[PDB]
Amino acid sequence: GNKIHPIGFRLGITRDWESRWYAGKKQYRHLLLEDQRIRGLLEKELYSAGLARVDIERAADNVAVTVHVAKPGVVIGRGGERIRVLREELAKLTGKNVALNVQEVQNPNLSAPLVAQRVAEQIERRFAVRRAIKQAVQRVMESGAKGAKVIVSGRIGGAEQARTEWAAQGRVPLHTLRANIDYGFALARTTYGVLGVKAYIFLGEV
Amino acid sequence: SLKKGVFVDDHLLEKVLELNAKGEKRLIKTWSRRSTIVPEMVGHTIAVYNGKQHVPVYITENMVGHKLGEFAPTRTYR
Amino acid sequence: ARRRRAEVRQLQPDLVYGDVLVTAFINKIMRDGKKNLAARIFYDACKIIQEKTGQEPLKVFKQAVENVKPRMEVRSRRVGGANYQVPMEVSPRRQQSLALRWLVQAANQRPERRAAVRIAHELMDAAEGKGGAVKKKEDVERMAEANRAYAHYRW
Amino acid sequence: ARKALIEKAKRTPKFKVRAYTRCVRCGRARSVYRFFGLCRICLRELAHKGQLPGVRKASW
Amino acid sequence: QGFQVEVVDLTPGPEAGIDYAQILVKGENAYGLLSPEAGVHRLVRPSPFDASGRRHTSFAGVEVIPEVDE
Amino acid sequence: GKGDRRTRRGKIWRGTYGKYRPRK
RNA sequence: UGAAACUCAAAGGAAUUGACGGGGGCCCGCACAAGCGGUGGAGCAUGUGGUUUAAUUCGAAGCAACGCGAAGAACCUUACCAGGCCUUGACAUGCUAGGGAACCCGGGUGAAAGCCUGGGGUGCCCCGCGAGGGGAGCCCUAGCACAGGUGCUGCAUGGCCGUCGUCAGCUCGUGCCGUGAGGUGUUGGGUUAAGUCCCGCAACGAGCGCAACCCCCGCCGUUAGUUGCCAGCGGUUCGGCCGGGCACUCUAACGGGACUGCCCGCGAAAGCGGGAGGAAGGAGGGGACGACGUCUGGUCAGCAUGGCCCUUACGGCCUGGGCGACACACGUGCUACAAUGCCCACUACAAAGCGAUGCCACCCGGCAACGGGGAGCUAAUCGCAAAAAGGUGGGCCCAGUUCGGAUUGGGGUCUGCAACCCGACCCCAUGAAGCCGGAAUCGCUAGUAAUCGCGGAUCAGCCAUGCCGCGGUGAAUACG
RNA sequence: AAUUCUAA
Ligand SMILES: [Mg+2]
Ligand SMILES: [Mg+2]
Ligand SMILES: [Mg+2]
Ligand SMILES: [Mg+2]
Ligand SMILES: [Mg+2]
Ligand SMILES: [Mg+2]
Ligand SMILES: [Mg+2]
Ligand SMILES: [Mg+2]
Ligand SMILES: [Mg+2]
Ligand SMILES: [Mg+2]
Ligand SMILES: [Mg+2]
Ligand SMILES: [Mg+2]
Ligand SMILES: [Mg+2]
Ligand SMILES: [Mg+2]
Ligand SMILES: [Mg+2]
Ligand SMILES: [Mg+2]
Ligand SMILES: [Mg+2]
Ligand SMILES: [Mg+2]
Ligand SMILES: [Mg+2]
Ligand SMILES: [Mg+2]
Ligand SMILES: [Mg+2]
Ligand SMILES: [Mg+2]
Ligand SMILES: [Mg+2]
Ligand SMILES: [Mg+2]
Ligand SMILES: [Mg+2]
Ligand SMILES: [Mg+2]
Ligand SMILES: [Mg+2]
Ligand SMILES: [Mg+2]
Ligand SMILES: [Mg+2]
Ligand SMILES: [Mg+2]
Ligand SMILES: [Mg+2]
Ligand SMILES: [Mg+2]
Ligand SMILES: [Mg+2]
Ligand SMILES: [Mg+2]
Ligand SMILES: [Zn+2]
Repeated sequence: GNKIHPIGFRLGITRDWESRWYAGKKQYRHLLLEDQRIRGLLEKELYSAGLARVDIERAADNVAVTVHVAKPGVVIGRGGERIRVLREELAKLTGKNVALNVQEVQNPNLSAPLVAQRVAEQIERRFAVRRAIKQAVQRVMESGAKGAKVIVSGRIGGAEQARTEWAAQGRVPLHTLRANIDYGFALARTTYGVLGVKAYIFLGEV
Repeated sequence: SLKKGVFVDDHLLEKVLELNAKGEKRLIKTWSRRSTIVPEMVGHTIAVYNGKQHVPVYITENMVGHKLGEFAPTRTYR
Repeated sequence: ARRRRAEVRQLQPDLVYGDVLVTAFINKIMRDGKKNLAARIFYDACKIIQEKTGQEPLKVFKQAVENVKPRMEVRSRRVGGANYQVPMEVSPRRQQSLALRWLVQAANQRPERRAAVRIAHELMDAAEGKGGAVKKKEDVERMAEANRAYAHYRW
Repeated sequence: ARKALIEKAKRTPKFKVRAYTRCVRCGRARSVYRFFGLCRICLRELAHKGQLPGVRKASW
Repeated sequence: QGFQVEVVDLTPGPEAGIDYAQILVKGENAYGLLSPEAGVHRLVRPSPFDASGRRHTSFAGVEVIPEVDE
Repeated sequence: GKGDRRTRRGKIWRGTYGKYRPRK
């Protein structure tokens, strides 16, 4: 039981926060809690888009909610009916002005949280896990990258003998700071155990 | 230890007090072992709760500042 | 110390006599790293010297510290079911440490209630080749030689 | 005694003495920094995600 | 239940446990309560006295006879 | 010693003030 | 010379890969040796076993469980027990009916919970001034679908984590040898902290690791001035107090600097010894980071979740007890057994943090804890604040003592509904065991060990001697 | 010059 998050380890440099906004020791608590309650509701109704990240900025009494996705669509609808009823539901429990937004992801295969939910789903849909892994990695490295790595926890295939199937390709130095490696983690939920999946996508550097 | 007051639970006095007018019976249950036995109580036995049941603890002069909880052991074979 | 032959940390010259050894001796009188309340004691002794011998506290050192240097002591070894505690030479370096150490230890034994007195006195008697510290010198030297039977065992 | 418990850490019935902290993500009752309002676990798990403002793993 | 006990005998052994343990217990209507618990009791738990700690079984008997003719 | 509640270090090691250690 | 009955599902040959050896070769770690201070003994604090008990909640078990979850158990917390109550309920969701749709202060009774109960009146959709009730909030009770569980399984699981181990390793593709398992690469020769690099070589490259990128301490400079500063004069109630000045100090932000680059000696190289310049050399001192995997390790009690299980109770609520029990035994610790010392008064020197029903200047009453008053502060500019050992001059004069503060009597203050269990300091009186610790056993190789004091998280208060940090003084020794 | 470690 070793290895620590490659994100909170890059925070300093490489990776940026995911919710930057100075705050006073009299507010930080309530506000920080707000970001969560927001990431929580947007978690459900948005899962169909692939909420691969949610950066939240705030100058004061406002919010910079930004749902980056590789596939918007359901985010808006076809003009502004959906994406409008969400700005609605948001501040519909937030006394502030929920300035909503929606970004785009060119290569969704080069996005961890995504590739994660990906395999994490082929699982709940009873698929050859030995494959889903060797295939999903065979999607990244191919669709342009430098490193790939997937990991699935015990209960694979349903065997009472809880395993842990590896499978990676390319390069993934979690020890090297100057590298920037995208990390993701989804949780398949089957009839038996509760599998777990990890995604490792290596990209640039220096 | 208190310095300004006598932290004696409400039901404690209110009961006992009226019990002093003409001197009522005696069997007076309780759950306020965490109170005090101000003078004038002498003679009146109280059914203190040791956590399990009511202990027929008699009251006398000497024992005053002491409390009701300080008269009903709570464990056995000390 | 399996790799490097370690290093002989350096003693900074005294701040009165300017002797790199007059300190090494104080260091041994140092409890809790309190060198001020320690070196002081030493210095209160040098005045116990010039006041019980015109002899200036320097040779009362180069003598008491020289009359304590054990020429040879015993370092045990085991060839196999062998309780042989071989006698052997002493490192010029080591000698001093054994000296200074035994000087203090011995000192801390005398019935002198103060302190500098003990160091002062012990320094005189040791200079005078007859201090509790020299008792440890011969005692140590007795073991040595007395067992020259194991001269072919100087590991 | 977990859910029906956090459902009383919310209110402030008789006396303030019974007012006690409690993590927010979960019902953690021990080791909760009034500041963040999160337990030591949640706190660590978040700071890793980056979801914690101006927070970052120290090093000296 | 109130009954008292008298450890007639008790002896350990080699590795761990107990070799033989015989006891006498009194108290109104006693035999009638322990007569039923007469036979061999089985146990299944992780054997401490094992390296792998495998799941192991154990058998030991409990006899019950009343103090009659003296 | 660091336990004599009626002395100097008595209060120092303790972290309090009393007749044996008034506040300056 | 030489069977059988019975019995087993193997017995066995060779060759792999490992693990192991009271085998061997080479090399490391406070492993030993070298050396200083402790534990084991005493008293107490604390965690554990045991026992006890109505209950003394549960988990953790060599290292790697035991000041561990617990970074705050008087009711709370709380999972335990005794007693008094409540059932769609403390909470989610949808729905059902006449009620009803924001709603507000009590009365009675009881230990509280709870049962019961005495009044205001609903913006409004608005046929509509109206009767009425459509009426959105949406509370009240009955009914339904369901909720709820720190109940069990850590060998059903995730995540996170401990550990071997910061060890120098574990692997891959292709080719080549092998019938094959598998081997070569990764062995060998030299080197380092290292599978580090070099040199060979049926091998040639490559991946996870080490290293490096990152942060802290060091030296230097750039930008920056309400910190600081007669550095220079100034006026100075003589406190950078003041105009005044960024020079220092320093604050925090971006750079520079060290690379075996240079010389000498070895050498095939790598690289080692050693020289000078320099604040610093051969990873400069500390952090960060911890591989393929191991221990059916730890964790269903943080949480998530499969399966089992109780669902007017294996749920919920309150009062009270309990977790604080004590003939014992073990671990981690605090303070001591004194003169390198203890007591009394005086005088100095830090760092890192931290403060709105908060830290308290300074006054005042009180021997004091503390308590009345009260200014400063959204905090480099005020407060916690005095650091302590030390410096100092003086009282003890080797005695269970002016050592030691356990125990206990009497009297108080503070938080809090309330300190009987079961709180923390204050004061007077008690002044116990211990005169350096059996067999054993622990830590530390340098600003380290020892010793000294301060702050922070938790938090009303606090059982904190615990844990995470900081700096004052400052060693001994390493043959091997 | 030094014993032993059952059986899922
Ligand atoms: Mg009682
Ligand atoms: Mg609390
Ligand atoms: Mg035997
Ligand atoms: Mg046969
Ligand atoms: Mg063979
Ligand atoms: Mg032998
Ligand atoms: Mg040693
Ligand atoms: Mg002891
Ligand atoms: Mg359990
Ligand atoms: Mg341990
Ligand atoms: Mg506590
Ligand atoms: Mg409680
Ligand atoms: Mg409870
Ligand atoms: Mg329970
Ligand atoms: Mg496990
Ligand atoms: Mg190995
Ligand atoms: Mg090989
Ligand atoms: Mg390598
Ligand atoms: Mg090679
Ligand atoms: Mg070198
Ligand atoms: Mg296990
Ligand atoms: Mg276990
Ligand atoms: Mg659970
Ligand atoms: Mg939960
Ligand atoms: Mg019933
Ligand atoms: Mg209790
Ligand atoms: Mg406990
Ligand atoms: Mg105020
Ligand atoms: Mg002052
Ligand atoms: Mg001592
Ligand atoms: Mg070391
Ligand atoms: Mg030395
Ligand atoms: Mg045998
Ligand atoms: Mg065996
Ligand atoms: Zn939590």
